[PDB]
Amino acid sequence: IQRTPKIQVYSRHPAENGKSNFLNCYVSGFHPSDIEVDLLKNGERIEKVEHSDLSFSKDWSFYLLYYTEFTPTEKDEYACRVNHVTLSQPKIVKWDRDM
Amino acid sequence: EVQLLESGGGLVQPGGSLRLSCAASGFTFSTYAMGWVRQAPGKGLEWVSSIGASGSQTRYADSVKGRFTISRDNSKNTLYLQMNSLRAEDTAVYYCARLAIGDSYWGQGTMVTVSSASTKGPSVFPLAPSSKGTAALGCLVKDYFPEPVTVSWNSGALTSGVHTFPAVLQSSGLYSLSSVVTVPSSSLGTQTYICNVNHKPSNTKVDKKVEPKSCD
Amino acid sequence: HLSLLYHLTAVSSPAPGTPAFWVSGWLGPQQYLSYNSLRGEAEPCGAWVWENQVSWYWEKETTDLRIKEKLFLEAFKALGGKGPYTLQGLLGCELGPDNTSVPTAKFALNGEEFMNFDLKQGTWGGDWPEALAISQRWQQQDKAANKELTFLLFSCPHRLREHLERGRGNLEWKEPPSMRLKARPSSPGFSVLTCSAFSFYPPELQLRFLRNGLAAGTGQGDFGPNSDGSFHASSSLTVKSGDEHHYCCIVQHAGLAQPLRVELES
Amino acid sequence: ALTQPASVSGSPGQSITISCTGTGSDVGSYNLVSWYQQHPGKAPKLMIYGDSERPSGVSNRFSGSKSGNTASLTISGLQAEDEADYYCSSYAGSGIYVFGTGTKVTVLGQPKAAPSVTLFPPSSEELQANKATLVCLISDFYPGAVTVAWKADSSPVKAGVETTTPSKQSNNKYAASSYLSLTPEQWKSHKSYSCQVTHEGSTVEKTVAPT
Ligand SMILES: *[C@@H]1O[C@H](CO)[C@@H](O)[C@H](O)[C@H]1NC(C)=O
Repeated sequence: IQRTPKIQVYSRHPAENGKSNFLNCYVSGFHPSDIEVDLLKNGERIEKVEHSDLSFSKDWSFYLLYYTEFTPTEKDEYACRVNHVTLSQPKIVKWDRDM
Repeated sequence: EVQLLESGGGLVQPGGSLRLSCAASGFTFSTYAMGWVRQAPGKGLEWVSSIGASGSQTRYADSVKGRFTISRDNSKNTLYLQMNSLRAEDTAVYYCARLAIGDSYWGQGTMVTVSSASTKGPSVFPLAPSSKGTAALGCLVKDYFPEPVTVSWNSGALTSGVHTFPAVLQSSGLYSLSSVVTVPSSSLGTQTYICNVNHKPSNTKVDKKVEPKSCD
Repeated sequence: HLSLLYHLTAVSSPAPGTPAFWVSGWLGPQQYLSYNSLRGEAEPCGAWVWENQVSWYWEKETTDLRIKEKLFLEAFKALGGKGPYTLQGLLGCELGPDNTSVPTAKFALNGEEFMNFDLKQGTWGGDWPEALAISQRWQQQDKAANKELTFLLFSCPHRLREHLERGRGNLEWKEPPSMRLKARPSSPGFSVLTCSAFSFYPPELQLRFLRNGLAAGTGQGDFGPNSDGSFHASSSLTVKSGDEHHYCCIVQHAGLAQPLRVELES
Repeated sequence: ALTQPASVSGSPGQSITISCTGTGSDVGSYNLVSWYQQHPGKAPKLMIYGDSERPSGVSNRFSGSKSGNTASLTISGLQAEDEADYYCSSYAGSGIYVFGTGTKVTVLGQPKAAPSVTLFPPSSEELQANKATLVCLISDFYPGAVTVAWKADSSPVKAGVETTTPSKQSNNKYAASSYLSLTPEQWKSHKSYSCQVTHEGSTVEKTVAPT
């Protein structure tokens, strides 16, 4: 079967400008397991990104957390770029500080 | 050793219902998914429905969705197919099938006819031999509906040199067939020849003895 | 929480430089084990890196998963054809307050559950032909069903009880959340209120909204993990503009001595 | 949605191929192609499963293959008993099958076999029922193409004639039959009735007479 990924973007700790933090992109609910995820700083791929083990939930859909260290800023613009066979075009979800 | 026997085939009016059955043997029935595949006269195979090994999941072709209900009784080793809202195009032979990845076992099929026409049992007439070499004697089975008709000779004791011919579908809508057995000439007058005609849909059973006529 | 679950995945056509088979092992809501076919050794994860462990523990985990690795790949020969296929396994057990175990043994093909392992009969089974074929191919391998049952009825409860008496701190870990309640404009004369909880463990957590102390809703929310096994959550709510400060967020969590009231930022 | 050529033909000992189109699976899904052989009046027989695998006791001469939207069955060393209907089959999992259109295979160069004819007059019992039926039976001919003409004495009789289409048999030859219905008065009003079966330019005739 096919399942479209769900994409959540959030920081590890409350965002404080100038203070180090971790940016998370949590991609869940997808099938099959092939997925491609980029974290973006102002539209450019962040090179030093890590991820957890590809795991799956009780409904057998797969999930995956990508994360990188970063320092928030009032101007800087962060986003998560996700590509999956269920997506006509890459899906870009911006980090909203509120979450 | 694996055996599948369909039952319940017959003639139904359009809009009516009919429950087919399949008696399985020679394997652990509860282990295998089962299915029904049908074939219209002179047409291709059409998969109808499937049911999981435990009966918890069922599948149906678009052509039968909502009208047919496959089911299953594992304690009785029996597969069922409840057909409701029967339409003319549902007329077919219906095959019972054991589902597997690397093997495929089928039944013999059972005939389902969907028609507004009433059933009619055949007249049976002897086809007397003219010889007195080999002799050809037989039975004419005239004007019955629907198919099929089964014919044995001497209650199945006679099988060698028997030829039951495919029926003709006449303009009247009724069928006719003949069954001829080729016998040694010398056996006439000594050997008795009886054809056993059974037409299930009309509960018609007839035994016709075929006598030699000898008006010199 | 008193559960030990293995999440196994095999793929018939893995991208180059990616494992054909990999496993994550879970003690309740946190991952304790890692294994993939490219490296071929089971590793601890997270806090369990510092769990004081008996000799040959992870060698035994590696031994068991290696057996399951060959079996999952054998299941693709049984199905034949091209696929591609994904085979997933949900194996493990769960302790009840009576110190008794209940096992779990389920399998999924291309994202659909299709087969389980019966521990009273020691066989694999399912409703459709693909289940029976895989079941029959595994029955063929000598002592495959034996090792399968042993893993579930002896090894899993044993591994689970070991981690209970020596990783007890990891499971009873209580990390209260850090809370924020922010507002942003959303519509003509409307705002969205977002109450977010940060870096908390265990994942059980409730967020509700109060207006001047009275109940005001749950909001629509989302949970998610962090890189260290802790969790994040947030719920949002649409409010009148200029009325935002009259709201507050109340969070319930096992890391808090009592429900915490959170008010709007300054 | 599986599609097959209606017929394919070959000569003894050669190889033929039957194509199946529509065997594509979506991403994250799969299918398994099976090939079935059906001889006249018989349940289908599984010849190839899993795209290219042979069950136990299926001839070496059958092989299969899948490639995208097309699967193909190849029969090598073509023998006469390979004459049958062949259906491709697709199993998509979860108990869902789809069958192809079907392809009839004919094996060229089979020997011409003239038909044997047997004619039966109306019986005494049927004439007693004020009816009469002439029964002409046609056996074991190949190719399956015959014309039948009935004669009252020498006059062509076309009314009351019901002739079947030739039906194929296990031995690859064919059988047919033709029934002339007539009143008892017409039956006794002539000196003889004849059944003429033309097959490959050659006619076989049988005659009966009222007694
Ligand atoms: C559970 O039972 C085992 C014996 O089967 C025992 O060794 C272990 O200490 C028990 N654990 C608890 C928490 O009672």
